[PDB]
Amino acid sequence: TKGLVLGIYSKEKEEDEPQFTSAGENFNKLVSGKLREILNISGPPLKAGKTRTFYGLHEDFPSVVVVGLGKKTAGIDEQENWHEGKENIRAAVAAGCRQIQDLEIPSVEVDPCGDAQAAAEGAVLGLYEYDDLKQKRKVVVSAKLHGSEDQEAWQRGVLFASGQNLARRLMETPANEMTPTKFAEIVEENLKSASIKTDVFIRPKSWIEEQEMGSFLSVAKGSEEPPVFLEIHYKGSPNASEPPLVFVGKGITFDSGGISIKAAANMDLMRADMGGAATICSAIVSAAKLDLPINIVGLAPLCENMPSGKANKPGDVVRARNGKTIQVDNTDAEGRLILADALCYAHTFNPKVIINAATLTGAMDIALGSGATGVFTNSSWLWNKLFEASIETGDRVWRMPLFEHYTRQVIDCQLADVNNIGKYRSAGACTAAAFLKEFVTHPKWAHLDIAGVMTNKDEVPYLRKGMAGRPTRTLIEFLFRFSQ
Amino acid sequence: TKGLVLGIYSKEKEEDEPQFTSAGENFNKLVSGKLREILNISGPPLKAGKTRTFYGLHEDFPSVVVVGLGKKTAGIDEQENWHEGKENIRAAVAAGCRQIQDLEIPSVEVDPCGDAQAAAEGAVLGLYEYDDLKQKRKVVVSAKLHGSEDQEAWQRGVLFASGQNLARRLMETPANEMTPTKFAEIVEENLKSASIKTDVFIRPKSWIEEQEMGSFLSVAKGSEEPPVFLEIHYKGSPNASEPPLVFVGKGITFDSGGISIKAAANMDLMRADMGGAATICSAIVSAAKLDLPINIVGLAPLCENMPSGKANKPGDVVRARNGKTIQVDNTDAEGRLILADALCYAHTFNPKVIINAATLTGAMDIALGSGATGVFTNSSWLWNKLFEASIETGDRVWRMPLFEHYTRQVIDCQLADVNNIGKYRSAGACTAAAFLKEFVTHPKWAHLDIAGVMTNKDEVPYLRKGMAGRPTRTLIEFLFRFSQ
Ligand SMILES: [Zn+2]
Ligand SMILES: [Zn+2]
Ligand SMILES: [Zn+2]
Ligand SMILES: [Zn+2]
Ligand SMILES: [Zn+2]
Ligand SMILES: [Zn+2]
Repeated sequence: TKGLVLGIYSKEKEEDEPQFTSAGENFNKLVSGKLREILNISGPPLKAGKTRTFYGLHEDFPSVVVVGLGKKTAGIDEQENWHEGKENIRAAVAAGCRQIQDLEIPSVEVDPCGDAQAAAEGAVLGLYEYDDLKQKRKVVVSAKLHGSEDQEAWQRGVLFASGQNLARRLMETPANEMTPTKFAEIVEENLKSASIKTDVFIRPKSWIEEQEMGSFLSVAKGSEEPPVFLEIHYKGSPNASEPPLVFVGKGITFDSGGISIKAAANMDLMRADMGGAATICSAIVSAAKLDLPINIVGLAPLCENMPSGKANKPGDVVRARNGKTIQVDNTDAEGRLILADALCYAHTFNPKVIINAATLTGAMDIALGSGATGVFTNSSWLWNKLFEASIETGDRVWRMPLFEHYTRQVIDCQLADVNNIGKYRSAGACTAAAFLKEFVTHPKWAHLDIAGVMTNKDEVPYLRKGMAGRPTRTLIEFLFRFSQ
Repeated sequence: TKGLVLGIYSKEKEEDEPQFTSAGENFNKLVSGKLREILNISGPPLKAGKTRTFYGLHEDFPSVVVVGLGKKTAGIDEQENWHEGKENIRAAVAAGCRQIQDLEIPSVEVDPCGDAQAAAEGAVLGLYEYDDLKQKRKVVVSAKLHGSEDQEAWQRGVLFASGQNLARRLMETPANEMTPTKFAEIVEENLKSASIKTDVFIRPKSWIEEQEMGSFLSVAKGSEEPPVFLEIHYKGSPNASEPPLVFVGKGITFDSGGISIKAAANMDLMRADMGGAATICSAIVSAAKLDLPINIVGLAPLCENMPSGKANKPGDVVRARNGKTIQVDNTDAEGRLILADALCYAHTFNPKVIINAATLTGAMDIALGSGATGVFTNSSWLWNKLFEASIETGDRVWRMPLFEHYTRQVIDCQLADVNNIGKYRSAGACTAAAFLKEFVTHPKWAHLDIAGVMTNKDEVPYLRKGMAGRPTRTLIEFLFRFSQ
């Protein structure tokens, strides 16, 4: 019927016993001390992220899962660059919800754990699973707030987590279903449901040609799947003329590498090479849901990178919208090609800031793995804003260098103005970033290389194995704070 | 006979002609305007780092090389994290000196260029070449300050550059000559020449065994070359009891990878796998030369990593000095093994700070290349001190993360307390750093992964192709400022 998730903290030195949250304390009282009694009988105390289940304590809650929240006053961890208490809550609540789901319980009430937004994030991110294409599926669990005192915060958590889950769905869906057109249609419907103060333009190939986006076009042509340039507007500012914030995302729905073909092992994960587009578009959907008082534009060039008799050939020179020529030495360095055109187009909006996201390089994965998203930016103010937002969400960012040292290695080009792969194999994420900078003149630009945080195995406790949708929540938080 | 290097700046908008430095202006006057006249006749102005040679202008200087210094007031570049003017001077002066050397001139006087230390660094780092083992050698050039007004600063530059050149020599020398014993003897003689307030102990294998350094010993045994543990003391503090600063360096004189053998291509560069030891030992020699008022201890475990019938075998478990067990899954991840024992020993000195350097991972090279040394530290105060020092020297540092996220991947171990390679291939530099942290309890520790800055092709203009000796000057600067 109905399950209940309650939290308990680690015992502090002067306490005689570990303390329940307010809800746990109230429930124990409701059952005349039976919860504390049974917890004591069960043995060792619950530590952070651990769970234990007690049956039959109340007729309304046949299964009660108690979860360890760790130290009650855990705040910002100076060494980890995140709010520890929030992370403990997300992990603990996710673990509790997965136990409720294993017991095949369709609905669960969740203890706010002193921070309803974090509790909601743990439950909603934790229960998520992409199973539309399977016969065998786990029970669908409906999680709601236990109590009625922390509603806005709980709902805020549901909203943030839902945005990330939308990104996860888009990334996880196989490329034959999640084509450029399909991705555009799903984003279009989600944005329109979020707010009527939106406009969506799924720009066709003819428009792309009119816009002289030769770099983007060169990538798309190898495949039979039609390319599209998704342009979305959210008019949240009270002043329609207020300069917008522009987000740009790499939308390669499937990357085979092209003529510079990839190895077979785990190439299926490349269905998520559109993660950059997924995260920035989902962030905008969420911003619209929150009705943030700001104008935002989202740009996402979308296409496949396939080998064929029409595909990009190593050595080919293409002309970007801005007139710059690019020597395509490696057709698998295609994300930067489509981004060159989208970044150029972004300047036409005279934006306040330009932020792009892309599952750009394997080098980024070798550099930081799934620990944090690499951020390249010409603005310390912007770096700081993204960094502060990440401490709150727990979806960490780490700064990477934008030095001429790297630029020199990409403009040293045999046939053109810029080469699409560096002179050497070193610092691949840095030279890719340098390539992108040659198409940016804006003073507040940030490039997020999310290749290393594309998937999750078990690193983030509250995300099941699969595409991660990171760092969608950090982007939403940045926008929220920016709007305030 | 004697050559002369003079600088000229880029012309500023309201100037009628580009301005010479004070020395260039004085020389032009000495030759009745002949320098300006000929420079004008030669054509286009000289830009940063470019040079032009004029003959017969003065009987004392048959060859005068004018070098472009760029913008006179170039200060700290916010985007590049270095003092630009100093970098322009080092590059320009090095280029000028190389031209003088090509003309086979044995002595040259160098314009201080508004910053004698930077000019001296450009000349001394710029002319350096390891050619002891060649029949054919370029002319030995003796560079001295032009004038007598900037002596202390010029000499400071010579000292800093000489320290780096010592590191370069140690790194460049072939491993059959630069053995553990030889490296120790060369460092010993250099430290003793620098100051009488020093003690050097080239600890033998019996001492290593007595110290129960099983991890270090396991690496050394595969080779026939005797291992040594170099321990150096510089007693510069007025108070002999003042806690020392401790530097630790990885001294693998040659790394074949061991049983987990390396590929053949460019394996010769592994003669520089002792770069960590070279840089920290050279920094200490320089600190002693400067007679900094501080106590410093240098620790450098030295040995070869070779395959044989006695070598480390994948899966073997070894016991570190601190009692922790380590599963040696990959024998090529040997630097962290010898460092575990040296870092443990470092705590016995009750130091103020512990800084280690190591050409540790190929991942670091993939991460940042030769743009900057990766720094992992549990102290933002220490990060800041190293960062500020690097702005001054131009030998840049960049912070990398020390997160439990990475620790989890190395303590998840089948047979022991810690595994010498991570669970996954991602973030190799980060998991290596996490491994090292398991052997550190000190509150002010920094690990410098210098694998990416081991060599120079043409990235640093003032360093000829070969082993770089980076970031020796940043370490010297840190110590200088610390002492003040
Ligand atoms: Zn997909
Ligand atoms: Zn690709
Ligand atoms: Zn791609
Ligand atoms: Zn050597
Ligand atoms: Zn090795
Ligand atoms: Zn090594």
